[PDB]
Amino acid sequence: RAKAKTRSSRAGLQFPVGRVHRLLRKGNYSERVGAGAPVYLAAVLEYLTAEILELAGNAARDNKKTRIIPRHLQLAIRNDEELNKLLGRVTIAQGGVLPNIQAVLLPKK
Amino acid sequence: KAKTRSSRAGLQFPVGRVHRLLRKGNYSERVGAGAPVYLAAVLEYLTAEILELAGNAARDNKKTRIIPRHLQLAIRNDEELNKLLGRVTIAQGGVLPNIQAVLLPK
Amino acid sequence: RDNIQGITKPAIRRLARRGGVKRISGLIYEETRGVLKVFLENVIRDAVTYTEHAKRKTVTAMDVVYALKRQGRTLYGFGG
Amino acid sequence: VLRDNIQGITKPAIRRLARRGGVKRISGLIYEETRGVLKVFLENVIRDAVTYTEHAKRKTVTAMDVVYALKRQGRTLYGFGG
Amino acid sequence: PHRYRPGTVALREIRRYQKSTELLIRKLPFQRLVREIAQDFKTDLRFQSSAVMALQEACEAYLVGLFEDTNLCAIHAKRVTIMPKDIQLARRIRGER
Amino acid sequence: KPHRYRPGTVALREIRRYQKSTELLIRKLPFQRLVREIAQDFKTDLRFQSSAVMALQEACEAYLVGLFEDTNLCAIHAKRVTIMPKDIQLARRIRGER
Amino acid sequence: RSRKESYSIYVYKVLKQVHPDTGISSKAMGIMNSFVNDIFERIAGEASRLAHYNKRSTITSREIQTAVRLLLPGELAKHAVSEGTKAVTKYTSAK
Amino acid sequence: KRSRKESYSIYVYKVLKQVHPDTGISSKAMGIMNSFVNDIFERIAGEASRLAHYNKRSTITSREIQTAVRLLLPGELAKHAVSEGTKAVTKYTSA
DNA sequence: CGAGCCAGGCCTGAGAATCCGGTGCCGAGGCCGCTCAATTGGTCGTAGACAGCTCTAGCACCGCTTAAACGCACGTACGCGCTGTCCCCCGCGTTTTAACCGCCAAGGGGATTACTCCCTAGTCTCCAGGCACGTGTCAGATATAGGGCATGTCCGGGCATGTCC
DNA sequence: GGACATGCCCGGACATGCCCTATATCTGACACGTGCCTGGAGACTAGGGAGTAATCCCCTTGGCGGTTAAAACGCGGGGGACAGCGCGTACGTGCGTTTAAGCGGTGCTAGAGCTGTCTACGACCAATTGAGCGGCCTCGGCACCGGATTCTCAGGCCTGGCTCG
Repeated sequence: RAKAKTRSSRAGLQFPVGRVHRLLRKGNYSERVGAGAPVYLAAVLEYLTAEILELAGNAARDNKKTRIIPRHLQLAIRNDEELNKLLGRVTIAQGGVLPNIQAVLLPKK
Repeated sequence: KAKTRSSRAGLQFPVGRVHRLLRKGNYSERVGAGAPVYLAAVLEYLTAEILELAGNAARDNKKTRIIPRHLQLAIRNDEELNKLLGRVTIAQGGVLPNIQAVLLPK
Repeated sequence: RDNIQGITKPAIRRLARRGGVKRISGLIYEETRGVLKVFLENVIRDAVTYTEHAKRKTVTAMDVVYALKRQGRTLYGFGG
Repeated sequence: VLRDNIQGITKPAIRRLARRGGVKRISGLIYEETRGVLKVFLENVIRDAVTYTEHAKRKTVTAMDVVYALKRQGRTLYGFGG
Repeated sequence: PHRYRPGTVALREIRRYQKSTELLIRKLPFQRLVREIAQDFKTDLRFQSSAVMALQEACEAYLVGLFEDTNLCAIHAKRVTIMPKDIQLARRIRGER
Repeated sequence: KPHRYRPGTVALREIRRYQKSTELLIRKLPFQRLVREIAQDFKTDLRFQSSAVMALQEACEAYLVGLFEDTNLCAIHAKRVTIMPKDIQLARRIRGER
Repeated sequence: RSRKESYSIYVYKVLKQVHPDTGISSKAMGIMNSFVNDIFERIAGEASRLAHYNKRSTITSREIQTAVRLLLPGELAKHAVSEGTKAVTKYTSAK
Repeated sequence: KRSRKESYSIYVYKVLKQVHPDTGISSKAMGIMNSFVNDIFERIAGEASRLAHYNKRSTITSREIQTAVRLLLPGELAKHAVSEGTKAVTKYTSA
């Protein structure tokens, strides 16, 4: 019997091809499912996770902070135009809001 | 002789057709016998209400045939139908003749 | 009853402050109370409907998450 | 290649659209923004429509493609198919 | 000769065009615009008649609604003339801008 | 004479303070009593999970913050600073909630 | 000879039941077909999700009823539920 | 010992260690990541199912998945995702 | 010219960001045990890729007619700016009060496991009604004509303040 | 002070087009007849998912308290909300023109739509085990509290030049 090696490893991915496949199969989406669909899904989810984690890490280091916290996730999403667009209708718990003051509210000399 | 479930139930929409469309939409692996009957009855109720209001609006316009304009009047004048169809655009419907009070002459 | 006064004036001021407003009219408070109450009515209606369909007697966090999701604002952090 | 047909979206047409919306007075400077806005709308719809057209191995945009595109942008349209 | 007061004819046109249902945007310039935009996304597209009519109905409904909201914001500001800033406010508050 | 800041300075200071942090601003227990009272008008003797009330509270504060952001923007459009009920009503009418 | 799917004959029967004096144009009929199909899709989809969330694999009348209660406004929901219940009871007795 | 509750915690951690070897993750943040991944999953799978249905397709393939990804993701994100998916699928098929 | 009082400038008295530091704490990361589902393997239904034919209308062209756009002239109504007012909310201080954490009892139902049962997928067979096709036919678009009234305009009655005896 | 006559303003009497009402024609779009065949209806079988009973423990509900940060209230005030007025400038409205919008007819072929085959692709089931999830430890990153520090800012003292007697 051949040594068992995982599909994620075969694809160079970290997300589970088998698990994503089972959830896709059992999500009542279709009776027949292709082999490449879970590969694509795992690749897109890993890519998006990698980009969000990059921005959140950047924000954390800018704050001299070593662990990603929800505040850093909220800052990372809102500070990128495309992530903010994708997640326009998403509220992050414990995320707060962007520091931003309208020009008219600032004091004048 | 063959007699249909709608006939036994006294309804107008076809139980068989609603059943086929629910079954073949890839919605669930088993389907109960009462669900398409219930659905047909609700659809009948809503159709009767919309045609009632549209007929009323047509008669108010001295029209014997309902047109899309009358359908738009019926949907937009009824608070609950307007709520149900808040994000619905009816073609050739126009808008309600509504003029803001501040824009009227003095 | 009298619990509507538990959304206290400094609380509405603080919520409004996070919204970025600098000055708050005295008539704002009642308006905020009304808006919040209507919002709650709709959310709680949906939540209790879900709880009753499941033959439960206690509103769960997941019920609330579904109510919020169907209301058009998805909330992350309590499951799902 | 059609070029500079943007001038075909006329000022009085926009005025009539505003009249149907209940607008009594329209600034002369409104029109270019409206034209830009109109263009933006088209840019979204056509992208979805042509995508559907391209997915189905078709090269001619159909009414059903457009209705589905409009529906999936939340602006569902009645009268051209369900 | 005779001259109508400013405002009466505007209101008359509002009533006229809100009472009836014919399309108000010209078919041919709209079709030409559609073809120009389509050219930059995919080559040599063909369009159904009912497809262009669908785009035109959708566009006219969208613009009518936007102009309604613009008028409401202008009157809210004790104004009658619509301004570009009115359009921008309406679109920002609607959440598309 | 005792020190006194001119009107606005403390407003900006509190704006910065509450926009920098994320801890919840509405009191938990009064909201909980309110939610149970309102809920009882729909179904009697209903129960609530703790995490359910916390979810409802997070949602409420996010909704109010967004509504107040839009109200402030509409007020500024009218060359005003102080928000008034008609501003709330305009914001909600244009959002499509009315 | 391409068979399609429409409710034309049934809409016409209901119309004749409520108003046996009024006709209907092609555009209006298209709007009615779009409307009925849209309502169908909304209600069936909500019922399907409801059933999935509670670990139910069969579409029965209780989930349909709850979905109707969620989607229809007050008086509309009450009248629809009443008509549905009476109709289902008459069918079940008639078998 | 409770029932089997599936989650993606270990895979998110593996990707994080790939992209940021010295960075951790909190429970709240992991919950936010799970909500995000599940949401994107639901969106893509649903859009792909609808696409396949519209074209009278009864089998789920990779073309609808790719088109759905292109519809939902912005420009450069779609291009990068498509590149990764094609390379990964062709490499997998080689095995 | 001498004394006076203040305007103004510069060198010491100040509430929040600069960290700076320390200590506790609690929960995520790792490890281990259990466990259940993805694999691998094989077989068989099946459906959609590709060919092939048909046939529909999209595109282009031509022609014509006529309503609309555009440019200009002109009057004008209010957006913006400015000024004045006032009122009522921000900020601080004082008194209150319940929020929140702490702690402990108690009960009830969500979920689990097991047993049963009945309801619909599946298949078979037969039949009936819904949809192209066709055809009759009638209500609104188009057109013309007639009554009546809104409107920018005019006129008569009532009010008001100036003037003469 | 009483009488007189009119200036002026506002509420009733008016010639053009817009709204409203009446009616003939048709015509193509709406309503009705037909065949049939594919989906709907009647019937038998199975099995697995749904209905129902017993447990529990954990997850919620209920209760006392304290005390302190938050809530309720008093009050000065000043700056922003709101009313009023000028203007001029860009926009409402009218008119000639051309410019193209809109309708009728035909091309025909690219491209949408219907059907034939079958072989790759995926559904479906047995055994397995290794990845994936529940439970426990801990220590380090995070949370709470005390500490010095500077800074953009305010205030008091000294200097200097203007003015009056």
